[PDB]
Amino acid sequence: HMKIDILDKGFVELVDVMGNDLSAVRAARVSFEERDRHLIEYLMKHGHETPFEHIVFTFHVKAPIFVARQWFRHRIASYNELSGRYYEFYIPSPERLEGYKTTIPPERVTEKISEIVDKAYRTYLELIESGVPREVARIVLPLNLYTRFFWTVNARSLMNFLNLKADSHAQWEIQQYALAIARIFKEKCPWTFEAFLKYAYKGDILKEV
Amino acid sequence: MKIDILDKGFVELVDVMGNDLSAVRAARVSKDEERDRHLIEYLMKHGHETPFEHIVFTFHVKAPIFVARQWFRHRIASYNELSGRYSKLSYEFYIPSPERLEGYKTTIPPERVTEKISEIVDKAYRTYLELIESGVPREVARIVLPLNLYTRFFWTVNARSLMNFLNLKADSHAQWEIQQYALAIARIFKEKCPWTFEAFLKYAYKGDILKEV
Amino acid sequence: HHMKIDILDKGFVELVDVMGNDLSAVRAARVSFDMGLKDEERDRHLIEYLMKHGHETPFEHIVFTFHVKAPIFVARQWFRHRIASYNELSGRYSKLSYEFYIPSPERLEGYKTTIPPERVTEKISEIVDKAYRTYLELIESGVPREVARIVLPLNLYTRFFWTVNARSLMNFLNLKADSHAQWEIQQYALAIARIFKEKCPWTFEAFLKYAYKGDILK
Amino acid sequence: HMKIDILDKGFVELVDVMGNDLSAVRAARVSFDMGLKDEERDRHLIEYLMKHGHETPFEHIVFTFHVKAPIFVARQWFRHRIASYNELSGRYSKLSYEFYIPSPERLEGYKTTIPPERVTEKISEIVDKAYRTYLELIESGVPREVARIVLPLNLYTRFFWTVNARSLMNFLNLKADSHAQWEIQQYALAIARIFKEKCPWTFEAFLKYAYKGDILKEVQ
Ligand SMILES: Cc1cc2c(cc1C)N(C[C@H](O)[C@H](O)[C@H](O)COP(=O)(O)OP(=O)(O)OC[C@H]1O[C@@H](n3cnc4c(N)ncnc43)[C@H](O)[C@@H]1O)c1[nH]c(=O)[nH]c(=O)c1N2
Ligand SMILES: Cc1cc2c(cc1C)N(C[C@H](O)[C@H](O)[C@H](O)COP(=O)(O)OP(=O)(O)OC[C@H]1O[C@@H](n3cnc4c(N)ncnc43)[C@H](O)[C@@H]1O)c1[nH]c(=O)[nH]c(=O)c1N2
Ligand SMILES: Cc1cc2c(cc1C)N(C[C@H](O)[C@H](O)[C@H](O)COP(=O)(O)OP(=O)(O)OC[C@H]1O[C@@H](n3cnc4c(N)ncnc43)[C@H](O)[C@@H]1O)c1[nH]c(=O)[nH]c(=O)c1N2
Ligand SMILES: Cc1cc2c(cc1C)N(C[C@H](O)[C@H](O)[C@H](O)COP(=O)(O)OP(=O)(O)OC[C@H]1O[C@@H](n3cnc4c(N)ncnc43)[C@H](O)[C@@H]1O)c1[nH]c(=O)[nH]c(=O)c1N2
Ligand SMILES: O=c1ccn([C@H]2C[C@H](O)[C@@H](COP(=O)(O)O)O2)c(=O)[nH]1
Ligand SMILES: O=c1ccn([C@H]2C[C@H](O)[C@@H](COP(=O)(O)O)O2)c(=O)[nH]1
Ligand SMILES: O=c1ccn([C@H]2C[C@H](O)[C@@H](COP(=O)(O)O)O2)c(=O)[nH]1
Ligand SMILES: O=c1ccn([C@H]2C[C@H](O)[C@@H](COP(=O)(O)O)O2)c(=O)[nH]1
Repeated sequence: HMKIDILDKGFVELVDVMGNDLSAVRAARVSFEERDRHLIEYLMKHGHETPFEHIVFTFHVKAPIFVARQWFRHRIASYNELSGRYYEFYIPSPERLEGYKTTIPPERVTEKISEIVDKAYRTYLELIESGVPREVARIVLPLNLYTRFFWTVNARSLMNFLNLKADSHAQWEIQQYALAIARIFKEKCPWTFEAFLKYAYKGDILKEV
Repeated sequence: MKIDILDKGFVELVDVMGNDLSAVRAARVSKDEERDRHLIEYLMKHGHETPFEHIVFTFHVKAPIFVARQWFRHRIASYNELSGRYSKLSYEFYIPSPERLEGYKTTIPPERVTEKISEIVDKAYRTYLELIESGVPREVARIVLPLNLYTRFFWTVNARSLMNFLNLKADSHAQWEIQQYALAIARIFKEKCPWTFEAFLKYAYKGDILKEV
Repeated sequence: HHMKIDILDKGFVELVDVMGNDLSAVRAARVSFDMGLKDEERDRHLIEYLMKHGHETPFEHIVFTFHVKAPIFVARQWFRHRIASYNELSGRYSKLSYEFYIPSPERLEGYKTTIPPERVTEKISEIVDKAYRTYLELIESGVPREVARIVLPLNLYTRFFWTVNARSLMNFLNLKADSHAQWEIQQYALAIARIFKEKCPWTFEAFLKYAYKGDILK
Repeated sequence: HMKIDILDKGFVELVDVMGNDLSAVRAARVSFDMGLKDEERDRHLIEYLMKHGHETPFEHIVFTFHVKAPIFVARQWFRHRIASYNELSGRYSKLSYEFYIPSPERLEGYKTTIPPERVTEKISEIVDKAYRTYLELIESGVPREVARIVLPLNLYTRFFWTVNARSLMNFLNLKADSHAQWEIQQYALAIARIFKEKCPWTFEAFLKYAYKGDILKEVQ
């Protein structure tokens, strides 16, 4: 029952979850509450990370392909994505360029991106209408095309994701997705998430937001 | 759901995320029973196995170390095991019963084999306890303990990699001892994912024993 | 070790390094029985034996590094193979060259199309040209590259290194060297198989005969 | 082949290796649409990658080792899943009379109410007994896979290990560390020594910036 909107048309939604902070506690003890919290912080502070592999999430994510390509680099997880063989685009708002000294107003940049999207999309449609197969015609669509996928990932792998994506060195667009993931993660695994931030999280932005 | 295995072993279900429909939701990126089972068979038939990765199990398993070592070779999974260095170890060992060996032509009664194995276990254990009480640390004293010592672990595994495990272990070329664990894993799996299990047996299962049970 | 195969108009697969060979698998399998290498007949026989019974772990000790140039829509299909290592050209950090996969008119064989295949090719070029010049002007106005590149189409060429062991490479071939896979990636898979054949003749023959699931490699 | 003896009958032996320090430089440079530069430039990128946590470029360096080690050691080792293993089988082979017998020096450091050499002989006695029983079981037609269960955890096994440099570093972090059992520390020292020999720059940079363990910053 948890969806977060990201960018102009994207989202992250929680599809399912196995376990909670106690799943990592059982695993670390190999047995089927102030003590439990303490073991959580204890595991986290000593980098005993494998217990956290026994908490698992499945997300449904709508994201632009350029964001998805960074995301899918995370190999310790499962993905199923929408197929372009078998249509909406991320248009940055003007604010995206604030802090940059551009020769053309931020609003004009937005418009040019939006113009290319429009032109590429119409080329695609015309190709399809010509009888060009989809797998060929879609190649003209830009990297800001929205795709969707299911992402299944354990809490350990998700921490690693947060380390590298919830960080000002990461592209701002994916950091937004990472913040949504962290928020869901915090909801479901408050003890682990709190210990993670305190002892093991390597990025900067979840300390600031 | 807990199943006894061998003399002191068990496979116990701790948790599961999803069911056959999780694999359907994922293949479609989004319930109609006949259509959804059909998709299941279609995925399994054409080897499109990633959707089954979105079903996941956690088990708690108690097994002898010679069995755990065969098990732990399956890398696409998560493990937490008892140590070893940090616990005093229980007097628990797999001693095969005479039925394990009847069938084999042996020059001594099957029962005397049981007795011989028991005797050595008992001696190893005594040595261990002696070294323990003498101050030798556990991590050193336990090296005298035989491979039939029972250990316990938590095993977290998705339905795709579990199917791989069943391919390899639910099979008469695998050691009899681990076959028995696989039969219990197959039962829990069938109970939680009947459609995936049936489609697996029908289309992708490479072993021999699961279609006998 | 070095090989290079050109693919599509401007792509390639280049072999950068390799560890091991058919005998690497033979040795690793042999340790099971407390044995090492034997002789050519027996060792070749063993490779086939391993392949027939699906004993795939010994082939993990054969390892390749490729340097691949490919359009993003192909790279995206390729990078779904998780049991492997990648490093790729960055659109955030580098300024991208004008290189796009333009399909030739023949790519449309057996399709009845409304406009001549040549027009499709030229329509694809036009949109590409337009998207690219927009990217350049965004870059020139001080737009960061990571934003500017979002207007670039899926047929932009990217480059990457791919390190992959023989087992995982066989898994790749089963799925990509197959007529249900998109033609463009089938072409890269053919190049991959060709290099694999060259460096591991026995494994490769054995794979084709006993295990390979696709159709295009026959 | 680089082969280093460990414990009383143990060894770690380099079988093969793909790539070198410059393999990581090449992989990293592709991000900036670049290749190799020169000596002092490329060594500095190695340091830079390690200092900032860019680990993936080190995946393109790969090693194969042949390791002989006690089963209690292999069991800890094999927990490292991002690697490839093939091991001697007690199902398919008649096992050799080779067991790890700790030297008396393994025990000083600890107060014991029996002398360390007594500990050493108590271990041998149990090994001898178990091994003789094993042979007797085999001799009676007890199949190997069953007979071997009486053999103690200190039995030597052998395996091939193929592992990339990033995952080798993870291994050094965990096993070349005083918290790991002394026996496996010793293997991890040999591993480190071969690593260092093949990839001197990656290795120095790893010690300087990324290595979490304690012992490799003191054992040469
Ligand atoms: C013709 C055609 C058409 C499509 C697709 C492929 C092909 C060939 N795919 C891709 C497919 O779903 C899959 O993502 C890739 O083929 C990757 O294959 P593996 O997972 O086998 O390789 P990968 O290298 O990921 O795995 C290699 C082997 O490791 C194992 N493995 C690795 N990680 C694992 C894990 N976490 N759990 C369990 N086992 C694991 C598996 O046993 C696998 O055989 C797809 N995808 C999609 O999302 N949507 C689509 O519409 C399509 N369409
Ligand atoms: C001193 C000491 C003491 C102990 C243990 C280790 C050490 C060093 N361990 C072992 C520990 O729990 C762990 O299993 C091993 O260190 C394997 O380590 P990695 O998973 O980091 O390596 P591995 O090669 O398995 O993985 C390496 C890297 O890949 C990632 N990764 C790989 N597979 C993954 C997956 N499926 N999910 C998420 N991320 C994944 C991780 O990010 C990790 O950094 C243990 N174990 C135990 O069970 N009981 C015990 O009592 C002890 N005691
Ligand atoms: C800010 C920023 C900037 C960039 C990049 C990331 C970030 C955050 N990256 C991506 C990076 O190189 C990498 O692909 C992803 O971060 C995935 O990281 P992991 O391998 O940690 O996750 P993944 O989920 O793949 O693995 C998690 C853990 O498992 C282990 N592991 C898994 N598989 C392994 C294997 N085969 N070998 C060894 N260890 C393994 C690692 O120990 C890791 O800690 C990149 N990439 C790029 O190619 N070019 C670029 O220019 C950039 N730029
Ligand atoms: C009857 C019998 C007899 C034996 C053995 C097994 C069985 C069933 N084995 C074990 C066998 O070699 C192997 O270790 C296990 O079957 C684990 O198999 P997977 O690699 O499929 O599981 P795992 O979970 O390791 O892999 C799951 C899937 O992921 C893929 N994958 C994961 N990691 C990969 C990687 N790094 N590279 C490429 N692909 C990867 C594979 O495609 C695989 O299907 C063995 N072993 C041995 O050493 N000596 C022996 O003598 C024997 N004897
Ligand atoms: O042969 C294929 C075809 C698609 N995929 C993957 C790549 C993407 O993550 C999705 C959708 O790819 P598409 O090319 O749009 O059909 O599936 C693949 O891995 N291999
Ligand atoms: O049937 C087998 C035999 C061996 N293995 C693996 C487990 C160990 O790492 C080695 C040796 O196991 P063994 O039970 O000794 O045959 O190979 C296995 O997974 N399955
Ligand atoms: O120091 C250690 C101790 C245990 N492990 C792993 C190996 C086994 O699965 C368990 C228990 O090992 P033990 O040596 O019994 O403490 O944890 C490890 O990787 N490193
Ligand atoms: O910040 C980044 C940059 C690149 N990557 C990965 C994702 C792609 O495979 C390549 C190219 O990414 P790019 O967004 O073009 O910089 O590197 C990433 O994961 N995170």
